[PDB]
Amino acid sequence: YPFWAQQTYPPTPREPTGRIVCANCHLAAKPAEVEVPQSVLPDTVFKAVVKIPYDTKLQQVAADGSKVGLNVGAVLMLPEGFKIAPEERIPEELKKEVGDVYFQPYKEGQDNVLLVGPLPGEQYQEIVFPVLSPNPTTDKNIHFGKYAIHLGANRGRGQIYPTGEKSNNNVFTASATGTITKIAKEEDEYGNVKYQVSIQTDSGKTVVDTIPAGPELIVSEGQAVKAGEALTNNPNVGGFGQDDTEIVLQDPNRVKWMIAFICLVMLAQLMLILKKKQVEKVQAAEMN
Amino acid sequence: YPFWAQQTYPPTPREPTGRIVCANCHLAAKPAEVEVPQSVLPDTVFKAVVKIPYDTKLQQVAADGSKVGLNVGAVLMLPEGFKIAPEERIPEELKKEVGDVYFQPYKEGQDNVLLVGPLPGEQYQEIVFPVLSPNPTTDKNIHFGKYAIHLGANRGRGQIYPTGEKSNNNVFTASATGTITKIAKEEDEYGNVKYQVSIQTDSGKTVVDTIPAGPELIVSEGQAVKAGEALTNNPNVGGFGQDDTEIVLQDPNRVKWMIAFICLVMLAQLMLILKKKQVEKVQAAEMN
Amino acid sequence: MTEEMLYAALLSFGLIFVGWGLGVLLLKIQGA
Amino acid sequence: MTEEMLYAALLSFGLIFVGWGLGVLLLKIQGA
Amino acid sequence: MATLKKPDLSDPKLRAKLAKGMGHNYYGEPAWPNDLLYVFPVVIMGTFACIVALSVLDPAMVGEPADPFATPLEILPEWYLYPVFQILRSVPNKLLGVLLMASVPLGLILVPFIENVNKFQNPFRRPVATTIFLFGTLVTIWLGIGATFPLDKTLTLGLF
Amino acid sequence: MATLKKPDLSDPKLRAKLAKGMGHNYYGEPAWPNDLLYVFPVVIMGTFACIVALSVLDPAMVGEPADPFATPLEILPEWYLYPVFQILRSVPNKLLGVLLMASVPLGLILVPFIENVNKFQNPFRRPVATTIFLFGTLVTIWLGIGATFPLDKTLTLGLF
Amino acid sequence: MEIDVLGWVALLVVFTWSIAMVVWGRNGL
Amino acid sequence: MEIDVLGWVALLVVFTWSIAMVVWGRNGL
Amino acid sequence: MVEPLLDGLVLGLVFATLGGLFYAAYQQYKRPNELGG
Amino acid sequence: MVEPLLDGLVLGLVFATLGGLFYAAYQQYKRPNELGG
Amino acid sequence: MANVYDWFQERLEIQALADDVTSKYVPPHVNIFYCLGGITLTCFLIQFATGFAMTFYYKPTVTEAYASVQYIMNEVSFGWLIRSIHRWSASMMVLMMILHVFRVYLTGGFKKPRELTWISGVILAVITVSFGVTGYSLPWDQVGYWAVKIVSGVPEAIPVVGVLISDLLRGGSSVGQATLTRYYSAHTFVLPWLIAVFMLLHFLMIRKQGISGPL
Amino acid sequence: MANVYDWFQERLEIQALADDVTSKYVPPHVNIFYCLGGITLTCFLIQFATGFAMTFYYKPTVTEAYASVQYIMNEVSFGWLIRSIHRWSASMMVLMMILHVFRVYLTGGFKKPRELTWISGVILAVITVSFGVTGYSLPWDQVGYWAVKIVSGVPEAIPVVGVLISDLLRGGSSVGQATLTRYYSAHTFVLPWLIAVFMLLHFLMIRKQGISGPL
Amino acid sequence: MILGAVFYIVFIALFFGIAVGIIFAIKSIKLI
Amino acid sequence: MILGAVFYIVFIALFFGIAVGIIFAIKSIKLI
Amino acid sequence: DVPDMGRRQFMNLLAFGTVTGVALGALYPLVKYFIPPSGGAVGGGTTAKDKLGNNVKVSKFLESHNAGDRVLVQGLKGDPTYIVAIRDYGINAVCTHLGCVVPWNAAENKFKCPCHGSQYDETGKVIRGPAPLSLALCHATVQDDNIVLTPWTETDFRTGEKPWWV
Amino acid sequence: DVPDMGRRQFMNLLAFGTVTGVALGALYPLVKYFIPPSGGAVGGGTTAKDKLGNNVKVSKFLESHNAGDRVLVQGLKGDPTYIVAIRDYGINAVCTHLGCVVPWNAAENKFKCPCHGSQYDETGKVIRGPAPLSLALCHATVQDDNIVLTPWTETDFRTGEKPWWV
Ligand SMILES: CCCCCCCCCCCCCCCC(=O)OC[C@H](CO[C@H]1OC(CS(=O)(=O)O)[C@H](O)[C@@H](O)[C@H]1O)OC(=O)CCCCCCCCCCCCCCC
Ligand SMILES: CCCCCCCCCCCCCCCC(=O)OC[C@H](CO[C@H]1OC(CS(=O)(=O)O)[C@H](O)[C@@H](O)[C@H]1O)OC(=O)CCCCCCCCCCCCCCC
Ligand code: FES
Ligand code: FES
Repeated sequence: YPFWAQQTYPPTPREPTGRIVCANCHLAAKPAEVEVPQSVLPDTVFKAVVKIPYDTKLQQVAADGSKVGLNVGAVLMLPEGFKIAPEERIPEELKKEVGDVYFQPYKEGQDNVLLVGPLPGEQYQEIVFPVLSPNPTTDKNIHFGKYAIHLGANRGRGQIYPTGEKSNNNVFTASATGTITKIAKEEDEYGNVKYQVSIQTDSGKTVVDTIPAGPELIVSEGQAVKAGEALTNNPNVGGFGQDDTEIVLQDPNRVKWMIAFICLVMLAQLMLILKKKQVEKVQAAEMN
Repeated sequence: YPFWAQQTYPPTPREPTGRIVCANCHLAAKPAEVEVPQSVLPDTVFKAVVKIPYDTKLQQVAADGSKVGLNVGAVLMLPEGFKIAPEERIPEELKKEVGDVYFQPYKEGQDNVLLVGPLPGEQYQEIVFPVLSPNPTTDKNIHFGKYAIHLGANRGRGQIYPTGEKSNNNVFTASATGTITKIAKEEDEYGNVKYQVSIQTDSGKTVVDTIPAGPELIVSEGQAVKAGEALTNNPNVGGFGQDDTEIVLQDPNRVKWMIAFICLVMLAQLMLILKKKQVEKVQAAEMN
Repeated sequence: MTEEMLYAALLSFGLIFVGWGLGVLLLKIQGA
Repeated sequence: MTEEMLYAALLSFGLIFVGWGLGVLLLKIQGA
Repeated sequence: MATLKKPDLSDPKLRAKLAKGMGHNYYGEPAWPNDLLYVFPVVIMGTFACIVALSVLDPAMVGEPADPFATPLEILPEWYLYPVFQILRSVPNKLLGVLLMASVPLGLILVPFIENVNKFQNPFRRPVATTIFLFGTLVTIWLGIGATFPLDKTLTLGLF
Repeated sequence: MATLKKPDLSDPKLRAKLAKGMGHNYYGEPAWPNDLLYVFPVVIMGTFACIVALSVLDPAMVGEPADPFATPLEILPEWYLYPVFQILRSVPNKLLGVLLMASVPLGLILVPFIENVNKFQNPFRRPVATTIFLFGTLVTIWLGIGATFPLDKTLTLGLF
Repeated sequence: MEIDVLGWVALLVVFTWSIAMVVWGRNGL
Repeated sequence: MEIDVLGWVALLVVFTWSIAMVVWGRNGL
Repeated sequence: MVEPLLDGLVLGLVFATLGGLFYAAYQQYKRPNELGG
Repeated sequence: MVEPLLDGLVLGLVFATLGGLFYAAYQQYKRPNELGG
Repeated sequence: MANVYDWFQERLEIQALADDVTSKYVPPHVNIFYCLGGITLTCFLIQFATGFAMTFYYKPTVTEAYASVQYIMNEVSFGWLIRSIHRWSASMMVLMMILHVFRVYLTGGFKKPRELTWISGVILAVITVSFGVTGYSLPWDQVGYWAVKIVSGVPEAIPVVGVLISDLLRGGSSVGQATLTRYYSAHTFVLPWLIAVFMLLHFLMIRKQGISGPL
Repeated sequence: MANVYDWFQERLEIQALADDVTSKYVPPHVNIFYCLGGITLTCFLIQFATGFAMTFYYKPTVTEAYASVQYIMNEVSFGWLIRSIHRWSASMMVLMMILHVFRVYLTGGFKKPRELTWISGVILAVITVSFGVTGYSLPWDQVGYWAVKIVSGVPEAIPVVGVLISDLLRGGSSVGQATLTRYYSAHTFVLPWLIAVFMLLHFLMIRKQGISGPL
Repeated sequence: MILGAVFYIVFIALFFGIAVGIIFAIKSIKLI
Repeated sequence: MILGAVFYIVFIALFFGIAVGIIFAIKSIKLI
Repeated sequence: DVPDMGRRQFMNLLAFGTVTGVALGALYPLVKYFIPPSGGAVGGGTTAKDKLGNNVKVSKFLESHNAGDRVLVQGLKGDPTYIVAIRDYGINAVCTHLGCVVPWNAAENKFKCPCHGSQYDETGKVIRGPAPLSLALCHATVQDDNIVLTPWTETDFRTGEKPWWV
Repeated sequence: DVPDMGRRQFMNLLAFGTVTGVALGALYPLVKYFIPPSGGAVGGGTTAKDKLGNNVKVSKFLESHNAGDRVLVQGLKGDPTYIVAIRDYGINAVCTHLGCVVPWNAAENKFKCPCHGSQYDETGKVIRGPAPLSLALCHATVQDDNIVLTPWTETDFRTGEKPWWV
């Protein structure tokens, strides 16, 4: 979950490589998108949109292993400057768009890297962010130009508890090289099932494999499966995506002048041709 | 004296500016020269010569103020690498040249900055230095090329004791603004004369000026001399000089090849002209 | 971040023509 | 450090001539 | 109109020029005032302006600090390097890559020998040409995009 | 000999060239093989060699680390800057210096107008010239050395 | 928040007006 | 310690031999 | 790293030119010549 | 900072040239012309 | 006034110059696309301009480059403009060249009297890409320091030499301060010159041969 | 074999080129000193060569310049030679120019048909000194950092502008990293180019007018 | 977009106007 | 110095020799 | 029925004009580019620095930087300005003929200029040598951890009339 | 009595030859100049460095640089070589198709290459993806304060035959 990025990597959620630490636990793999505008003007509210899609009609395993639907979260870094715009600067139709959403700042004062989720998949399908652009004229040290935005969004449950031990959304391999005898199946009247399993004979050998309830099996009885061999099928239907994009804190005077200069040019070009036209004429008062 | 450069500025005898701290005490002012060769080959003995001249038939004041002749010293920094060549690598005619001379290393291990003197003016008129050039092939970190040498040489006694108080080789000014009454003259049966002097009347005023025996006076009785006014004449006939020069740790293979290439060129040039000569000919089998 | 590329292309291409005809026509409106 | 400058000058100058005549003469020794 | 002056098929020079492939700037509109001095500045000042505008609406970004221990993932030379890139990256014996790349410049030289057989400018009277040109061009664009895609999905451009 | 071909005082062109100050490379030894291709390489390869040798016997030294709080004492631009230096340093109103310096380039321009009055190349038929040249030249060398000397002893060059 | 648009726009206009003017200028391709 | 001399020397020799060869070459000033 | 608006711009004109280029190989393949060759 | 062997080199040739230069203004001031001007 | 013209004319001969200009004629088949060359040119000079401009602020050292950029970006007067231009103008340039490569080929402009004018072109083109590449890394940021780290290996395949080559152009075994150094050299002094030689070829040859035939 | 010559000739016209060369004649009065130009030239190209050479090792930043020099000096293959040359060749060059300025003036080579060829010369000369000066400081050692600290003030006299000028060419109020930056620019990209334009003038004008008259 | 369009139109618009506008303008006071 | 001289002499010497040396040398086997 | 000179001439200026615009247009930001960014267009003068160009702890400064303090600061606008509980003013250590940093001479109560031989005071204020103008002066108050250097408008508590800097 | 072709031709080659000499002469040191100085032509391989490119205290290294040590060293010839009481060998972290530094993945006991998708071992030693050659190996003994990195001649305790580096 979002907050555990926080909790295992404290200072930034994004590796030098571009990684994004989320990733680190969420080992699956699925499309993710941010849209922002192309330019925002200094000091405005604009929408910036995380898309984290999936087949809404589908469910993943839970702890015990029910088969409940699933939940999204993401982290979104906008550029130095950017913040979640003020409740009262959001105007209305946007306020509705944005929804019940818990925007949290990655660390105290990184007001521009925002955590989001868990938040439930069915309607948080995209996820809006009311964001308020900086002002290079009152923040002497915000500068105009174009800046990155890395998204890095995820849906469905993880593969590793911050503590270090496997979850159960994943597949469970094989403790041993060789031949199997018993596929047992505990259930200690609190922490649910446990299909256990054993292997043996070849190297002296007696040793065991407890495997949580969630996956299907695909294994049968007696197999000669070698160590760490696919014994479980694959529970996950969720996983992690990344995005990067570019937005442009545009000062308008630049545009304004530029526009001017575009006219000035149009206008000369006109003069030029016009001109040649007058000479296309005087020119023919000389072939006779 | 040499050693007090050492003693007041410990780490180097030469300021960033190029100064040379000697200077700092020796406030007078006279010509000084180093000669070294133009190139030395790596690892040789060569002569390098400090000249510190003066009018040999002349004397300066002493403590008490006799009027004994005077003594030279200098400091000479050769380039990193350079040292005073070994007793047994000096050969003979040079050994005589060099004389009784006390070559001392500025600080432990600056083996290439050498103190010299006091050493008496009459014969240490120049001062030889048997110096042994580095070897870029055994001192992997001495490099060939051309390097500086700053000299910085002096003759006759100083103006300031390392302690901070005036000597007597200099002139003694005036403690006060205004009118004088008595030019006395102590002599406490150890530290010799002391022509004292007083000033007074104008500002309330009573105050005194003790002035060591050495200078002449040029002042008479009663004067209306303003404060710090020339009251003494100028004892010094010694003072400090500086030199900088350039010497070239030459690898000989450079020369050797270079020489080659000079031939190669001579030789083509020859071929060329020769050649034109042959065409100066065929050329005239065509004006007929 | 793909809706531009597309955009770009359309205009980049299509405009030429506008300018083209714009030219052409100008040309008609004048006589040769 | 002044005995060069001088040196330099003399040769720099005087040699020209040597080369000069050296030329000239070569020239005599050949015929034109 | 325009303005225009015709060849001079009496000028035996223009002829022998024409003939060696080449009198072509001796007839047509004059290039003085006319082309150089009136419409050129239009092309320039035009060309300028687009870049100016291009630059101002979408100016030029700043990367992170390069880090020689972290490789970016997403890391692409610029655009007119895709084609080669594709080749280079996905052709698994290294000397073939080089070989194949140099082939671009080299080949591209040869052409006007190779294509020197007939005298025909027009891309129409040169079907076998115009084809190989077309073909090449595509394979180009294709490897092009291909470099934008991810390895495996690359050649197929994803669609088989 | 050498080799040599004379003017062509029938060529009405050479004439009108001669006349406008100028046919001078139409007669003499030929410059092909002759000058360009045989003796030039001698001048080059010669010029080279001296520098090579110069460089190798007295190569190129290394200063101390520049220090913006210690001014060197002994601190001189290079050589062909002495003259100006002298002027510059010892002329105590600053704009005069500049003024006076620029005068070098500027003046030096003017010359060939100024000296354009007569047509005379030879330094002999131009006494007033050759003089001012001589004079200038010295004042030059003199301020020259002068910059090597120490302020006060500068103008006098020490000797009055 | 649409001077911004005028902005791209102007890029398009010159781009056009150019070709335009170029063709008009030499009655052109 | 006089390859060093040969050294300067050679500087002088080319310098000479040059002029020399140049004049010889064009019978010269 | 990658720059759509450019790339768009590129194909856009690459086709356009490719285009009009053959448009005139034709337009002339095909009402040819005159004044002499 | 200052470089004798150069400076020598400089005057040395400055005179030499100055020299020979007038040597030929003369040598020709004074057996002039021929072949036509 | 003084009649300036004549002044020149007596001496220099301004006049023929003007005639060589005014007498070059434009034929018929020369249609818009025969502006690509010129466009590519205009393109480049814009580079050269802004090129030089940034040579006054950019610092080619691995402690300094990255930041000077963002200086030019953030605090130099119009750096953003100026740098932004150099950026799009590079692109524009590589691309107008390709577009010109088209009009040459499908106009068969590259044929018998003129295979030199084409040969150069390729060279121009290899050089332009080169500017392009080297350029690209001087920011000494993440993206460009992986793209030198990438290509600079490529030649190591090539079998007798090929390392030596890489080593040549990266200035040691790994990428690093030599690389950038070398590259700034590249980019600001070698290619500016090479390009100009061959542009000069590419141009004379054309003033000499005139445009290619009609269609 | 294939006859190469003709190849070219059909197309390019190599042949006239060769004739423009072989037909230029050398008169009589043209005596040794009329080698000064060429010498100055040869001089400069030696600069340009070695120039570029050091652009591959030298680092224009106040932490880095001074030391890279002594790198080139001490650890680069023949840097010492190469750098040593650039050094004496600069000197030689400034001086062969002065010597050529002589043969022009006392040969009255600078007169009516040719006052352009002289005007340039001066410009060449102002540029050469400029290389000269800027050059001179790139070591960012004691002697050269006082010589920029010195001249760079000089213009401040000049009364409306004059500071702005200094400020222009030192890139701020004091000397410092901008200065060196600017200067490396100077020295390795502006003057190399300017010089070449005007050398080009200075040369054409001469191929056009031929040598000056006899004596 | 739609406003792109409009703005566009309206922009070219004008210039196109000023063109034609100015031929005549120029033309019929005998300047072309 | 004196040895400068000698060496000098001796050096030019030789070349001068090889010059003359080679005209004839070349000359009288009909090469000039 | 052709247009006369002064109408080809109208049209000429008409275009060549607008062209010129477009040009100066572009020319203009190019020119400003090349003028240097001015250090900080807020107050008048900056916080004062050492060699490395660091910032100077006003407590390590006194506890230890040479007897009765004659000491080198990297102050106003670059200029190493002499700094001497601390003193009112800064002395502006560059000489006023050429411009070498000039030195304190404790055994003379004078500054010299070496390059050439001018002299000054306790205070700046000349009194000999080719240099025609006192050394510079400027206040050195003492904000948070450090010193602070702002120019000297007030007329010259040492000449009478205007400072030459202002 | 004129000399024939093949004697103008002798003379020609005679000069043009010697000329060529003088040229290659000069050419030659120019060429060596431009080849890079080789790091240190003493032993085989260098003392191993961090980011800043410093030198690494072998006591601050273990006391603290990430659980069961998978860590980035600026080693041989530039190459950041993975370093893992310490381990025998260095793993040579550059991928062997293109050449991006490749990462340790603790939850897989594999390295990936991302740019493109190759994989390796505990040991280097490939096992998937476009890359046709194990990662690099090299000894990391431990001299005075630090580590020391010298190449790996011994044949590949992991392949059987020759290393591809040697
Ligand atoms: C906001 C609004 C602003 C409006 C205006 C602003 C500014 C206006 C000032 C500019 C007006 C100048 C008029 C010049 C044209 C003229 O009179 O015709 C005479 C000639 C040519 O007539 C030519 O034009 C021809 C014919 S015709 O008369 O039109 O018929 C001709 O037949 C063609 O052959 C050709 O020879 O002038 C030219 O137009 C060609 C040269 C132009 C220039 C230069 C290039 C580059 C750099 C230049 C700079 C100058 C530097 C100066 C320095 C310190
Ligand atoms: C240690 C000892 C070493 C010894 C030797 C070493 C090496 C020798 C190899 C060199 C020999 C080559 C012979 C060429 C001369 C010839 O045959 O005459 C034919 C022509 C001209 O005859 C000309 O000379 C003339 C006449 S005559 O025959 O002498 O009478 C003529 O009349 C004049 O007009 C002119 O046209 O050759 C030339 O001499 C001129 C061109 C020279 C070259 C080039 C310049 C620059 C760069 C070049 C490089 C090449 C690159 C190659 C590439 C990959
Ligand atoms: S600068 Fe003060 S005396 Fe020369
Ligand atoms: S580099 Fe290892 S997979 Fe592309």
